[PDB]
Amino acid sequence: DARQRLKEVEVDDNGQFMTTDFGGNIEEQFSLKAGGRGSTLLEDFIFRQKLQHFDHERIPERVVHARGAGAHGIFTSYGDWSNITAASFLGAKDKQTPVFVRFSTVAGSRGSADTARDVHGFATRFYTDEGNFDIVGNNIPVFFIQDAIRFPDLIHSVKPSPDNEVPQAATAHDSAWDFFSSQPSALHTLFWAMSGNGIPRSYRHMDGFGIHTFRLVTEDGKSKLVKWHWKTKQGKAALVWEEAQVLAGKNADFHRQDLWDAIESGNAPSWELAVQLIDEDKAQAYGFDLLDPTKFLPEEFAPLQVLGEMTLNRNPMNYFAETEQISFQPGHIVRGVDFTEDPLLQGRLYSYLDTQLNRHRGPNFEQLPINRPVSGVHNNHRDGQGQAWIHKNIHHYSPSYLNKGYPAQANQTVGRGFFTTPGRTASGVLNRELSATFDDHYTQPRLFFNSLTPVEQQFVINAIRFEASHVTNEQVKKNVLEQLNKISNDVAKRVAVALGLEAPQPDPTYYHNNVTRGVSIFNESLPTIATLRVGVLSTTKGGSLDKAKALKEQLEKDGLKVTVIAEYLASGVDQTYSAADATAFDAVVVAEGAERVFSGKGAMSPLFPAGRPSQILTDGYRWGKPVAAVGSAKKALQSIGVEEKEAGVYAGAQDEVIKGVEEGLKVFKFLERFAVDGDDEE
Amino acid sequence: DARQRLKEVEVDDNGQFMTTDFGGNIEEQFSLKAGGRGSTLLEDFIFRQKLQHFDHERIPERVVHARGAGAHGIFTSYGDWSNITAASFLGAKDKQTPVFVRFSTVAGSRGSADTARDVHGFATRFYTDEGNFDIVGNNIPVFFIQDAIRFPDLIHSVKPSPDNEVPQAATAHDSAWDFFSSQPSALHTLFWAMSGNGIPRSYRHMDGFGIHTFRLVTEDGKSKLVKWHWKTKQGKAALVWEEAQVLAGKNADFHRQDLWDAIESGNAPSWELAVQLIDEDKAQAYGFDLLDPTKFLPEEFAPLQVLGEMTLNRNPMNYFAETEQISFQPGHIVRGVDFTEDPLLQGRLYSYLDTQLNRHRGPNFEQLPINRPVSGVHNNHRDGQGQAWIHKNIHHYSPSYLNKGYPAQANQTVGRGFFTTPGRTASGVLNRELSATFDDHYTQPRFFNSLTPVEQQFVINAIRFEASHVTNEQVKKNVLEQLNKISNDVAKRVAVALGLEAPQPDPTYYHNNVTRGVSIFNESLPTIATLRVGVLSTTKGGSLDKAKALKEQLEKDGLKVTVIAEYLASGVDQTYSAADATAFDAVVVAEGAERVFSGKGAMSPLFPAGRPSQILTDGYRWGKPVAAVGSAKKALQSIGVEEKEAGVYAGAQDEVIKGVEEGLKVFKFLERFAVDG
Amino acid sequence: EQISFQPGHIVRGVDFTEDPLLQGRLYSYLDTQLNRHRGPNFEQLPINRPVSGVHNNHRDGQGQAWIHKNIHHYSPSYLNKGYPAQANQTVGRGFFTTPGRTASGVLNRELSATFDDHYTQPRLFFNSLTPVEQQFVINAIRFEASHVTNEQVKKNVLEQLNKISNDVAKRVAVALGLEAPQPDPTYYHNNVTRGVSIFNESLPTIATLRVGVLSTTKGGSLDKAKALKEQLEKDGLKVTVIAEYLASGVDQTYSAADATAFDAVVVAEGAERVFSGKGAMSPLFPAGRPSQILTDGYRWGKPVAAVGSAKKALQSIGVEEKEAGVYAGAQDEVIKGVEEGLKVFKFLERFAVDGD
Ligand code: HEM
Ligand code: HEM
Ligand SMILES: [O]
Ligand SMILES: [O]
Repeated sequence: DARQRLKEVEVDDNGQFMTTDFGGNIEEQFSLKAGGRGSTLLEDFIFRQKLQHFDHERIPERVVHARGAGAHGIFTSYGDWSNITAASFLGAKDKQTPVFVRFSTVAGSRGSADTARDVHGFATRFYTDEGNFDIVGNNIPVFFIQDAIRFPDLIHSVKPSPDNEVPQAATAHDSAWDFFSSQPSALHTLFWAMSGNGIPRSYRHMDGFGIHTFRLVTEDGKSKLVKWHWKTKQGKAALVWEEAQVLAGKNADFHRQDLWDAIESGNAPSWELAVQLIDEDKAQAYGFDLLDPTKFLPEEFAPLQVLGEMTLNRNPMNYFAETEQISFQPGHIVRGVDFTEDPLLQGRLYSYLDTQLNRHRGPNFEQLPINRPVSGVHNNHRDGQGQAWIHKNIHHYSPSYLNKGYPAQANQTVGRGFFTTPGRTASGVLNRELSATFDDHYTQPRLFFNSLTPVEQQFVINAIRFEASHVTNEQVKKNVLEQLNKISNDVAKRVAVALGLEAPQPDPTYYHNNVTRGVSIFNESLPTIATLRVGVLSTTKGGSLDKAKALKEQLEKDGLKVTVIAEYLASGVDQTYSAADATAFDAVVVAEGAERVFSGKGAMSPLFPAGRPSQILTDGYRWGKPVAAVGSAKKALQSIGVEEKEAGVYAGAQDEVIKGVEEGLKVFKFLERFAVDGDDEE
Repeated sequence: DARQRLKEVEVDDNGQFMTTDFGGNIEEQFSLKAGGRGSTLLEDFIFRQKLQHFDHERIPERVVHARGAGAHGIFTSYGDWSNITAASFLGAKDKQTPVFVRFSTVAGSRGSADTARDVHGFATRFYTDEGNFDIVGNNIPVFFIQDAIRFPDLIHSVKPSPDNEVPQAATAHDSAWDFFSSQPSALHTLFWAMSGNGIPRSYRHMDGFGIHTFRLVTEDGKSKLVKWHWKTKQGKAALVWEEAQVLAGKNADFHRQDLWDAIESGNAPSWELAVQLIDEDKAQAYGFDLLDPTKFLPEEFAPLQVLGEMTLNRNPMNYFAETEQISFQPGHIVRGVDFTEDPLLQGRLYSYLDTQLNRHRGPNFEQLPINRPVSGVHNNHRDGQGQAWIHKNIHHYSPSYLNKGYPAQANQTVGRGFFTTPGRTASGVLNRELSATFDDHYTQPRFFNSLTPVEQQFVINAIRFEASHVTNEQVKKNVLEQLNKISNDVAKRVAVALGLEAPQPDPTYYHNNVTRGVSIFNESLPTIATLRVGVLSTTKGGSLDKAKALKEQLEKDGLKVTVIAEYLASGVDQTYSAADATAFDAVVVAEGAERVFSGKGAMSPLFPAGRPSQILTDGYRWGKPVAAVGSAKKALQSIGVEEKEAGVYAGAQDEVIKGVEEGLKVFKFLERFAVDG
Repeated sequence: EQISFQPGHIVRGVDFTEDPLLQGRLYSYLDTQLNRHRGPNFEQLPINRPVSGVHNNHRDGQGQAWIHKNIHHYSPSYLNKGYPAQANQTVGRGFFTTPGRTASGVLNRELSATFDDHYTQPRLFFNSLTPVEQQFVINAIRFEASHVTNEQVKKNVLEQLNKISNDVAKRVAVALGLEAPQPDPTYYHNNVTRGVSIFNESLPTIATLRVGVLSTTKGGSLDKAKALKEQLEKDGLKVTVIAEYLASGVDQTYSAADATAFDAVVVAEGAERVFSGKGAMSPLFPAGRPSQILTDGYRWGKPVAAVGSAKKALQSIGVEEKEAGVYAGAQDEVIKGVEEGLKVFKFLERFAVDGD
């Protein structure tokens, strides 16, 4: 149990009487009043201590990544990696370290939709025996900007306009695209956010990236440059934008429920921890500066080397005390790892320490149960708001004769202390510049786009088309066009069509045809269909429900989560048509006999909105999901104009439908149903 | 200008050089580094002062009503109401007072959807010349509970489950309906939230209520029990649930953008301030206790009397500094008004003062510009976090010989001070009880009688939707037993969706009484100004030119028209990819645009498959006025809709416009929604 | 520093009264913790936690240190099975307001007329003190009011003091150079009550009381001071031997010593050398410091003593062994006297009284 250390602070209220926060049993359902219908007394200490705690429940949301969810788990190392790092948690085969991971979006506030289009956070804490080590990552390997001092500008431009606070959780407005086109470094991450990475199917279907080049350091002090990767064992998978939008309204907790259900049902998700390793003397040897956070390292140049695997198997007990209160920091570093001169990472180190003082209203936030290490804290820090400990050492200073030198200094050779990479040097003038090696803002965006499938490329273009069409200012849109044209003339011309702007002329300085692996989502089927959702649309009339039950039981044998849907909650029905939507499922199957609710009287009922079963089937097909119908229910396929032998469409008896649906869930999205530019011309 | 007093804190950065927050021109786009590719220096004071302010931007959200928006305006008194109130802002005909209003939901956090189903906040501050007076109200005249000590229990049960923080901005889960059925006083507000009041069309289409009985007190101390009412001059209007769900994802800012656009375009919304006035001897005269906030006073027993009008005509300059930071309080009371022994109002007075300490992390929040009164502050308060003034009176205590007695005491006789109603008394033992007069929780919900038949189905279908999400079978059964105490028919129709058997009739509280003013769909809209028409066109053929002429004549009646086509050609406001029917009050197909509902024109890569047909289908099924000009009838036929239907218009441009504008007064065509049976 | 006291921290079996001062305290101690502790969870601090267990539906707040198991954090509720459950007078040992307390009358912003006597009990308190104890009060008032620059405030104070006692006002008026006001006898009375005097009762024990022994590193004084100390410590006294420097057996130097630190001062024999002449002029302490300590100790009413030839030190400051609280002779004589004097603690014979 990864939460084992947290059980000492867990409070069980069952079987007990109500109390105040300072003890004493009470009743707290009536205010103390001066007379039968009199005014409430100031001396009602019970009322005041109850309402004051309610009044003070909220803490500030995170300044970025305010919307997200998390879970506990275990990380297991696959070997003794002392040959590359002194990091304790990687020092032996099958060594296990408790983790907590929080996934998130970036721009939206606390109550915004999971399926907004956005970069996604992927923050992992290792509770190692030599301190907490945090990898505060994203599901995209490059970031918008090259210097941390520009972070407020980026975030202000993509967060709501400061006059009306419109729009929520979205880059589709003037200020954001004004910034993307005025700061061309941002276009690489923008392309990633405009792809499937911006609308993933779940937290469990994302890769993770530390983005920055870090350093692994051995006991003798030798170092190597390193990139952190998390590779999902569930496979990468993404939605389509028109589906993500409906899902934002139908279930804004789609992603956090996904992770919770997967863990509750015993299908804990896993990611493998992998690294790219680079010699120090090759930091600038691959066509870009490895200090540049707007660049990723093509796997053709440095392949991923798996070090271990992380499994998230325990949900939190109290979301606020654990998920909301946890405080990640890239400054949470340990012996065996070091920073680099990445100007974006450099400022992060200051920013995450500082912002905790705003979120937690004091300096003792590492004493919170979810932030505490398991390795012990011994120093001369004292006092501060909410000090939860009572220190014994009264000589709280160093050096000291009176405390005998304890707590004692630890460094590279004594006490396994942290040490900066010994060979690191500084050379040159103090400057407020960026290295000229950071100047190329277009080559890698072109590289990313080249490496996507044709329909995947169309998704990127259609996302940009959707986003840029919200920009009111004409010049901003033309500025966007000029910047896009430096990535690819074809992308600019296809985006320009939606904008009503003239197709720009080629500017080939950065054009190229190179491609790289690992970057696509839709060119690979899932390695497993466990936890994937199947909506079975049935009816309470006739014998349809009995068949849906058998259809459900066999589908569950393969590890799928099946929801039987009908007019009302008859025996065996999991959900009503009124409460059902196609966004909640990865495949839709119409049970035999349920074709009655797709036409005629059966489709017009007071118990669900008009056309709901037809709409669920239409949404699922148009959003590329595997859809099916058993036996006579093929008439439902007919009523929305879907043909039986289309790709990802399955009609027949129960068993062939079951096999066809499960095969289609591996494909996940059938991209034959999405038009590409040039298809419609006569 | 209602924002006139805020002018002296506005800061213009145009034409200026970047500075730190302590002065000095700077550059702040490059960190100071030791060498060309070096680490950033701690001595970079520019970097840290910029990032420190960014790192500390967020303050805690409101514990409830976290999601909302507001605007400035003016209240105008219609008369000299000194015969009923000593309140100065009501003391003269045509006397104008600046106001700020915040509308909101209740349950959702700050980034939740406007069109979630919820009770809605309607908070108004009068910046009167005798102090700030706030009417912190809802768009529903009754509240869930009868004693403020139960507010954490109510809010904990409605807000997300504390284990996983699911669901956001929704009562449709186990704990809420567990609470609704375990605490039956909640059923009245529950019914209101399950009606059109839970999913309003906009803030400007809501009524508002102070809920509590207050007291108006004249200069000589005579008092009247009073109910505050805001009556919208735009008319009440609501969505349908299946449309509000889609709108929650397509535009989470639907309501705050609507308010912003109405004001910016010069269509300032208005509400009339009206009161119900009854003597003290009527507190228990109408079959319920007026100190009970779960009951409202039927207008048949005390009609509305209008006192003035408020109009919101100026948007904020900085959302955070004005809308986010404003701190409403029911304790914000002035001379001429007093509280009552309402046990729910009683505890609010403590809570709103106390909670400001959490949201603003200091005692000086009334010094913030949007919280400041216009009438002057003179007392012996000193210091505190962020003290923004410098006090001259060094003898900051009373009584005192040294300050000559200033600042001096004010009361009923001298200085127009506040005074509690002189006639109020206390009698009885100290008790942690409620009056037995609070016992009836079912008569007034049996509100349901006063809705139109389809309006009633909406309530049933909302309860059917929400209760179906409840996983515990016994909670569902407990819910049905409580609904059966209000109406056996309601229990039976809800039990159907739950696959349960409704209990046998429990006629204790049954009755067939009705009351006016609580329905929404029984009344056409008085104005269609600011209402929005989506015109579906296509870049091919001569459709665009006709859609522009159609737009031109529709704007002449004050409507907001959006022309939709495959891309942003000349005259196109929005692409099909970016468009959705939730954004419009009416959908009209321009002549020629039938080409994008079938054939090749419907399969362009520029928008998702079937998007034009989806838009017209959405608008019809959600009850909107829908229409098509000339050859565009084909689009109506392609989705099975016919000319002879209510709220569907076909023919020439002149005929379509006349029909659409009249259907927009109807607003929702309820013949398209099936009723049980 | 962190502990947070509240009069509202009340338990079953105790209840409040309608004291208008107490009533407002209950509000202000809860509220002020939000300022001092910047959050609502200050009762979770180790020094503030009860030992009896906390079970309620409070959640979240800054610095929330626990992880609650009950996901149904509300009442009433079927899903939590009614737990945590309500407790009242008859079930659960719950708190309950006194059943018989009643409210009656108009809501008012007033005080009861029964509160209107501000002078009788101040008079009663002053009556029940010893004569020199009364003089300490008068000399405190004379010191305090002489700092008031405003003439009218000084007369306002006298006008109010004259309501308590005309003699008190007269004696204070002297120090202020103001006229003796004429009697205002409305609240004058001669009643006394027990238990309010400090100086009318000797101390029940002298354990922990402090004795400073003034000695010198020259001669054999330190040897005798060590013997004097060992016997005084037998009675539970804390003894500090003082000399020019920290020789063996010295607890404190004259430079660091002051009479304020001790309850009795006794000069060890031979130490009279540091009270006049060369022994009083040394770079190791401020000039006259041993004589200042003895002078201070005497003038502040302490038991002071000298052993043997050290009585010259008492003569050097004009103090004679005849006096109460002054002891001389050999060691055992001085020990028994000083220990007797410590029970009296302060010798009020050394403080002049108005017209004595
Ligand atoms: C490669 C670049 C970056 C990555 C991968 C990244 C990732 C993340 C993630 C995952 C979180 C959420 C942690 C959680 O779930 O609690 C977060 C929060 C945050 N980030 Fe970043 N971020 C990056 C850039 C930056 C920069 C450049 C700054 C400032 C200079 C910054 C400042 C912050 C702050 C202040 C928070 C809030 C932390 C808290 O309130 O506890 N980030 N970031
Ligand atoms: C008839 C009953 C009630 C009405 C009409 C009402 C209305 C409102 C409204 C409109 C707001 C939003 C103010 C804004 O826009 O900033 C609000 C917030 C709030 N309410 Fe209520 N509410 C009621 C019941 C209660 C009760 C019983 C309590 C506690 C005992 C309570 C505590 C609060 C708090 C703490 C806030 C946050 C205020 C702030 O952070 O500035 N409410 N309420
Ligand atoms: O971030
Ligand atoms: O509220």
